[PDB]
Amino acid sequence: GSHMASANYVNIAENKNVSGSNSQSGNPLSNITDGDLSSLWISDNGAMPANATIDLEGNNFVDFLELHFEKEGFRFQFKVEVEDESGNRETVLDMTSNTEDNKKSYNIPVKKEISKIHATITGKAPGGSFDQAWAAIAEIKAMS
Ligand SMILES: CC(=O)N[C@H]1[C@@H](O[C@@H]2[C@H](O)[C@@H](O)[C@H](O)O[C@@H]2CO)O[C@H](CO)[C@@H](O)[C@@H]1O
Ligand SMILES: [Ca+2]
Repeated sequence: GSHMASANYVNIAENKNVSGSNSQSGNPLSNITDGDLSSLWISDNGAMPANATIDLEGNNFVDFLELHFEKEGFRFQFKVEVEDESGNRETVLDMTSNTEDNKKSYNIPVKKEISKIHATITGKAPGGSFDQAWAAIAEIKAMS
C-alpha cells in the first residue's frame, strides 16, 4: 500500500461523498461508497446517461479502482474517469462502445494522484439475459 500504517490496499473511497444524477427510492448515490457490495445505486427510472462522482476530499494516490455491479450479465455502456486538484482528467476505463456482457467487477489500474472519480453509464447494449435492468452501480472502491 501507499499508506502508513503499511497493511495492504485501503478503501479511501469508502464513506466519501457521492454526487450525481437522480437515484430511485431506496437506492441513493451513497450506496456506491458504503462498503457493502449488495446495496446498489439505481438511476431514477433507468434514465441514461447516468453519472456518479466520488469526492476523495483532495489528492490521494490510488493504485487501482474497483467497479462493482449487482451481478454478472448486464450489458451497460460505461465510462470511468479520474480528476486531480489541478484540473487534469483521464479516462481509465473507456467502455462506452460496449456490446455483450459485463462481469460483476472491474479492476481499473490508475497509479496516479487523484481527487475525484467520475463513473458514467452512457447507455445499454442490445441483447443479453438482463435486457430490462436499470443503470446501476453496486460499489466503487479506490485502492491506495
Ligand atoms: C425484473 C428486473 O428487470 N429486475 C431488475 C431491475 O429492476 C428494476 C428496478 O430497479 C426496480 O426498482 C423495480 O422494482 O423493477 C425494475 C424492473 O422494471 O433493475 C435492477 C438493477 O437496475 C435489478 O436489481 C433487478 O434485478
Ligand atoms: Ca454498495
